[PDB]
Amino acid sequence: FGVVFRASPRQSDVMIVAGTLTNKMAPALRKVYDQMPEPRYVVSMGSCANGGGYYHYSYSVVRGCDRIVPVDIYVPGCPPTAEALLYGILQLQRKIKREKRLRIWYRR
Amino acid sequence: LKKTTGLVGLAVCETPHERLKILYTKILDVLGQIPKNAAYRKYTEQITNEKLGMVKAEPDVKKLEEQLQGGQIEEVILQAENELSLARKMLRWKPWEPLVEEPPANQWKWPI
Amino acid sequence: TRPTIRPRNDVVHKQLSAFGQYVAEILPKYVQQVQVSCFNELEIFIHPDGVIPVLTFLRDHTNAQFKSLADLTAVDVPTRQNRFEIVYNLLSLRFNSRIRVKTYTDELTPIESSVTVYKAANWYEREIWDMFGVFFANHPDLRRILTDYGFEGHPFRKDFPLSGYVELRYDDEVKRVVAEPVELAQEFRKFDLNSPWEAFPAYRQPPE
Amino acid sequence: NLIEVFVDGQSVMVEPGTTVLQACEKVGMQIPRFCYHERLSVAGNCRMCLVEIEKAPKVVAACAMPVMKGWNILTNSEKSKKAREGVMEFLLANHPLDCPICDQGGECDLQDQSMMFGSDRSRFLEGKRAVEDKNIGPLVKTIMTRCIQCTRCIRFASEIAGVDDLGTTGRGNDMQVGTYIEKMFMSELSGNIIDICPVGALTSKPYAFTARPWETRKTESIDVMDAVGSNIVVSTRTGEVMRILPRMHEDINEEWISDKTR
Amino acid sequence: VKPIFSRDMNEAKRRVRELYRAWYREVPNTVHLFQLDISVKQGRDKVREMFMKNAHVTDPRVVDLLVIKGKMELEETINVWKQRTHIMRFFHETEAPRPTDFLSKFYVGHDP
Amino acid sequence: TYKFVNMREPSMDMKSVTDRAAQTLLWTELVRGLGMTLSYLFREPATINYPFEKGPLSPRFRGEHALRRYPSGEERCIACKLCEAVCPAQAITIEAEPRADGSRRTTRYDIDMTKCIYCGFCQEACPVDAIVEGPNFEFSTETHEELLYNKEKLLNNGDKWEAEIAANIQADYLYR
Amino acid sequence: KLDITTLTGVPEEHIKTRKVRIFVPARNNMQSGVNNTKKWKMEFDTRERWENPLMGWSSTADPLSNLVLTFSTKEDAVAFAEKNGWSFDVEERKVPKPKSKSYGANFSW
Amino acid sequence: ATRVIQLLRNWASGRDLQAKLQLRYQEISKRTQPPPKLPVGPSHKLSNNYYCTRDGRREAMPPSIVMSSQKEKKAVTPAPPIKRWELSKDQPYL
Amino acid sequence: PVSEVGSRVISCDGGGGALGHPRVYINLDKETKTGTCGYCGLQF
Amino acid sequence: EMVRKCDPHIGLLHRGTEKLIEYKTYLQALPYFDRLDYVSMMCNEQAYSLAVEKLLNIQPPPRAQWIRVLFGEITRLLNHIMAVTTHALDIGAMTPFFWMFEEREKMFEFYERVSGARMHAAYIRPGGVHQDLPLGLLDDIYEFSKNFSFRIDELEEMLTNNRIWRNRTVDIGVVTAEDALNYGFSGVMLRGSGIQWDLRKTQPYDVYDQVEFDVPIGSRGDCYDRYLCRVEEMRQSLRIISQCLNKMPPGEIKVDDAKVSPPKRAEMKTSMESLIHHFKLYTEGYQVPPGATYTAIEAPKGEFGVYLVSDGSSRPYRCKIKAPGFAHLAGLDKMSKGHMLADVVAIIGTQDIVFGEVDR
Ligand SMILES: CCCCCCCCCCCCCCCCC[C@@H](O)O[C@H](CO[C@H](O)CCCCCCCCCCCCCCC)COP(=O)(O)OCC[N+](C)(C)C
Ligand code: SF4
Ligand code: SF4
Ligand code: SF4
Ligand code: SF4
Ligand code: SF4
Ligand code: FES
Repeated sequence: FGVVFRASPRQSDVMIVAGTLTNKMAPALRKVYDQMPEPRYVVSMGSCANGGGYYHYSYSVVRGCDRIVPVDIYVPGCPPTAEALLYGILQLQRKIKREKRLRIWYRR
Repeated sequence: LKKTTGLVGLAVCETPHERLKILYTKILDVLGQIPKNAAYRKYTEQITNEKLGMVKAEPDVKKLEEQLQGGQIEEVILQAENELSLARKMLRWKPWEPLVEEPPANQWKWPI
Repeated sequence: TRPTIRPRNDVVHKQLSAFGQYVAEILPKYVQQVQVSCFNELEIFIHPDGVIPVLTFLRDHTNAQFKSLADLTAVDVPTRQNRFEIVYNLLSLRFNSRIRVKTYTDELTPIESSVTVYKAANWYEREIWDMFGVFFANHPDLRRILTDYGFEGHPFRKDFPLSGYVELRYDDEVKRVVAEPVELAQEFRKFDLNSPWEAFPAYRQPPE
Repeated sequence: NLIEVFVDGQSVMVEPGTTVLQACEKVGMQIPRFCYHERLSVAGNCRMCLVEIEKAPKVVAACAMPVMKGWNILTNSEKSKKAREGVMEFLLANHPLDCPICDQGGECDLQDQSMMFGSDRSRFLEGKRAVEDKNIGPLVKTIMTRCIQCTRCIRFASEIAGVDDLGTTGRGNDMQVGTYIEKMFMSELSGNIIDICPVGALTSKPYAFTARPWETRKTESIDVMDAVGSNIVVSTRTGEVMRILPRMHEDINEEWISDKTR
Repeated sequence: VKPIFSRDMNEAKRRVRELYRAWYREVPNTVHLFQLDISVKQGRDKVREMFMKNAHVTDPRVVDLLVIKGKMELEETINVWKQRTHIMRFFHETEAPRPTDFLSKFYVGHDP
Repeated sequence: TYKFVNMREPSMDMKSVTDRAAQTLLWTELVRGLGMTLSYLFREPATINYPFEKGPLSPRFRGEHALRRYPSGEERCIACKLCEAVCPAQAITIEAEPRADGSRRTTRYDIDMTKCIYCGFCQEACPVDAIVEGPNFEFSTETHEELLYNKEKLLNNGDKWEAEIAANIQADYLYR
Repeated sequence: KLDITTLTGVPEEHIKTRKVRIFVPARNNMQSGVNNTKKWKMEFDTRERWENPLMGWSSTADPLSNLVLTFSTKEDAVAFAEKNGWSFDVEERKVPKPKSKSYGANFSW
Repeated sequence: ATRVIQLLRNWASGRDLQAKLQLRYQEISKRTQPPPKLPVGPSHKLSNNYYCTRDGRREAMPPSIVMSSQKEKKAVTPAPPIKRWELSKDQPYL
Repeated sequence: PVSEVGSRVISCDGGGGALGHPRVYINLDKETKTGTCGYCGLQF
Repeated sequence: EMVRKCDPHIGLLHRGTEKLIEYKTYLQALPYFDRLDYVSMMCNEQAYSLAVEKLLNIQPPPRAQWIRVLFGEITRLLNHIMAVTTHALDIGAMTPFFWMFEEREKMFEFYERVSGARMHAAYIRPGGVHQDLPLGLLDDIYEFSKNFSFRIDELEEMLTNNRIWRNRTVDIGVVTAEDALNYGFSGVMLRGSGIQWDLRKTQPYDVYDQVEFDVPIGSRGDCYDRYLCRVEEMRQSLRIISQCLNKMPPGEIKVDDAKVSPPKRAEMKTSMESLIHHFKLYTEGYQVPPGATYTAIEAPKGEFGVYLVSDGSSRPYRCKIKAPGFAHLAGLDKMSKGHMLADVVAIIGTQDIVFGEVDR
């Protein structure tokens, strides 16, 4: 599908957030999100970080991944089957395809 | 002699027997200060002298470690080495009292 | 009474019993009692001051060549004159068998660290320190792990809410993630499953 | 002057007379029960309380025989246990598979007694009897069928509410604790039976279906509808009151409560 | 009864003063290295305040235990452990104001 | 029992010596592994052509939830509410009130995939076999608020798939 | 008076403006059982709990509503909260009075 | 899937993959299966069961205790020493 | 939907052998009857 | 470019488990364990179900034990695949990865098939095992298992001789055989330094009495020996699968004791006691006698250890979870002083650690 995992945000755009988040970890996450080039995206994944999921009630989790970054598509699962993920990202492409900054920019 | 050694940290030591005699003698001597009071001197000497009796009894090594009932006597010499510093601790800990202190009985009552 | 119930060997119960007696006599300056859990698990007690000397011998041969801590657990209980209740598993190899010494401790009394005696206990001192109040003396470096930085209050204190007292969230006006009191949604629904009628006549304490 | 008696092992200087049940209650060990209830009256039905005498071959109802003369009693004796399983299978031989819908489902005593003692395999293999409902008033939701004839409720009515409108009827199976004749039973202590009823055979209509026992928090306090000041356990399913129950207190309500307050 | 550190008060108070010296002097380095834009004074004042927070503790061992828990934080800021977020955390700056006046609270919410 | 990996040691025989030396200078095992990946170039690729093809699953597989009806057209759920009582994530929340007919029913059965862990305890728990962990596994969505299913949503899922689910349960229940 | 308030990270608000409420729990009256009745526990006072604007969930603010702790003796409990420096409302154990019973008294006349 | 390639492939491999071709499953187990019927279980006899016997959790007993210090002679091992293991028999070295 | 005939007590399960609601016994003939969850009333 | 001291800081994924476990009944606590050493999801469950059965004094019907060992072993293969592979990927081998995760996916087809989930299969139960496995399975496992060995072998041809790979990992990072024991290293990290110990042979817990297999001792204690131990243990597990396939008795799989094991659905829907025990097993859950224990089993990374204390209530009071990785990672900095910075990366991998297990 052309997607290829390449480390170092500066050479990457969309971000997967697989797996449970924790308190100490969060600031690093916000750092990495900030250092990405526009047009950056992210993808919450699993019941993991959609909102704590299984670990919704503990002192160290940070509920949703939503509460530190502006998520795009969600891919519910625990773990989501990798294929359901695949449907996830294809859905992400079917959301980029509806992007239209140029049509709007001319309009404004 | 014995090629290898088995355990990576273990270092092959030819002619254990001498070193063994220094072992058990240092044993009995360093524990020789134990007042007859504590039963430690009793048991530990009990086995010690038995094993050492096998030491004199068994100049050969190949069946010797079939005699000490411990794989690679080469390690257990260091076991005894542990017992040496053990005895070095035994009297720093002094001869044994019939219990220091007792915990309040309100505790130690499981369940809750 | 065969297919379901476990057979429970008498033999092991014997050997552990006698061995418990064996250590009980060898060093009784401190062994409060050498109870054998009936499913073959020996476990002697220790006066809290007595930790190092016992464990020390516990590595030292007689039979107690119980090398390697399996763990350094810290059971809590709100009652008792001293709440926290530390526990040490141990394993001997050549005689392949496990024992479990344990003590007790005040919220405030500093029991000594046992890192030197069992060798691989450096991480645990830090653990129990940051999961509890209890302090270990002669420990090279207690410090937080399994937490955030500040965070403060020890968890696992048997009290202390699981939801804690705080939360992080990113805040654009200051452009930074920040702490803030829990504001928790949905609330931890708390069932009270526990039920009347004691199931266990074989235990059950005297009414007193 | 008070007799010595042995609960299974230890001696106990028990009060003169007083039922074996009360003896073990005094040592705190708890016999399985249904029909008996203090603050009500003793009865020989529902022989789930059977216990074995230290020597006498056959078991006797725990709440029946008063203790005397240095008796010993093995509550945990195996023959006692076989007795209890014996009875429990009979009780469960007809009580309808209603646990998920029966509103008593969270804490019905019959469930817990079934867990602690009753044999787990079924070995009844026929057809349960089942019976039509008997409408009774604005409050109580009688269902019967789940009825087990611990007469209890009648012993409630004749001996406390004082009304004797309801009562047992018929013999053998088909005997019913429902009152004959359609007539409604209204009384000021009609509400407390919803508490007293052993199972789900009688449960409050207004509260019905609304909630489940493991859910609700159970605050303690006192009634205000009366200045009588009876103690209570209010029960709330998170941010909202569900149902009221009496909380026992010797000076006032003692396990009972009014009805307007309920 | 085993003391943690210092016997009796005052012996422990000196510890805490030492700690204040360490924190105070370190603070400008904290503002510099972390690029914190807090007024350089403010951190100092806030330090003094945090030092006022337990300025009534009076138990023997508890205070030294307090400087144990006090070491680790400067221990972290000096090692650049924690971060801008983590160290800015103390100022509670995002919080909505909460007056302690009875009536003020009274209008706002159901309160305790 | 115990086995020595390694421990075996090379021969000093000159034919063998020249062999190892020639091995070092001329990279035999290197070209061996290189020949190995050459060999895997010629095997048929394992990829499935998703979406157009989709991976194998099982009758027991767990996915999207969906309350479902009697054939009569009546709903199955009866608010024994223990689905709430057994879910470890406690995702479920239920608030029953009586039917006008007097039958037990939910008012706002709801669930949130945000917390659900798809363990399938609910699938086991239901006495009337109402809630069922449906075969569907794809319902990734744009907005968090959509995850938090309402009762009506579950019913609609139960409507969409009913022949399918009934097929799985038909194929599976005997093993239960 | 072994106060440990500084050691616990608990915010001052909840060692102050709320109270524990020690008691031995009452029997659920629907039950005839007695087991759960015994042994002291240390429930805290309730605070506010509103409703989620969405979905109607009982969203809640207070840090520690659900907390509860068993005990073997009341004195231990009071002393416990004292170690914490806690405000408290100790309540009496209220064991039922023993009662006379007689199957034959039903047949006086 | 052709002789022109498979021969070269196997020779490049030095393993001859065609005997296995494990990197795909050409024809494994059929999916639809006959109904299970499935085993009954040991205690299902109605004629003789008593939970008072079959129970296990009721056999739980308070720990055996020794000393309770709170309230010749000979030396002895916790257990007899285990023997040294035999060396693998069929494949002594790897 | 229409009520099944009876005289008198009879089974219900919701029609799903180990798939319906757990078996119960409705107990009416000429009277309207039941029920569990299955509406399978026995008015006849 | 040399390290002077690596300073690990775990807790970056401390989800906070043990506090949560205490509030949830036994049956509801089980999934946490999959969520632990998630690469080795079955063996954790088996560790727990043992840990309860001892307290509960109850023994699984034998067939269940054969499954429990069987999937214990397929999981043995999962963790070893993941370990050897990603340890290779860390040092850039890239390829073997893709050659193996095909297989690993075929194994998840099995978790898929019996449990209904591709992984995190909450399938092992304290009472024994959940649903019985489908008829069509065992031949399918057979057909795979016979052909797997060529795959592992070809892997070995890309690695074990590949002298580049040898040079990178052969003199690092040796640990003294006794010094291991002082740090309480477990599983392969012990055997690499040549000590004989192994829990399946030593203190067998299941039908390991009835299976025969060769434990592979290492020698030098370098990462390389540990690697060969990984491979050889894979082959040995592959031996176990044969025996378990050849002696897999008919019988029930859940324990008969309905007080602990929920009734089968066909039964609970048609008899009272069945439905009641069903109901209470899911509402309140089963009680356990009050008590305490430490079970441990040969999890692929090392012994996995459960210390738990029933209060007698249906909610376990405390459930400290030994994590074998935790000790290893503790021992790392001693093992890795003065080594080149790449080598510390490889040596993290020989530790085969998984942080989800460390942070518990
Ligand atoms: C009249 C007589 C004139 C001369 C006749 C004799 C000829 C002289 C001998 C010819 C030798 C030339 C070969 C080139 C030098 C080889 C040494 C090289 O291999 O160094 C080793 C290092 O090896 C290299 O680094 C290999 C890595 C190269 C990776 C690319 C793989 C190449 C694939 C094959 C491509 C061939 C294409 C061209 C073929 C025609 C270091 O050895 P050592 O430290 O002791 O241990 C490692 C041993 N190895 C070889 C097994 C790894
Ligand atoms: S999704 Fe399943 S696996 Fe991923 S974190 Fe949440 S629970 Fe653990
Ligand atoms: S209440 Fe009646 S029906 Fe509901 S569970 Fe208890 S016994 Fe079965
Ligand atoms: S009325 Fe209440 S008490 Fe009388 S029988 Fe029916 S259920 Fe038992
Ligand atoms: S089990 Fe299924 S049907 Fe019965 S209550 Fe819970 S959800 Fe409603
Ligand atoms: S899905 Fe698994 S976890 Fe979520 S509710 Fe149904 S059972 Fe509980
Ligand atoms: S109370 Fe003893 S017979 Fe029912």
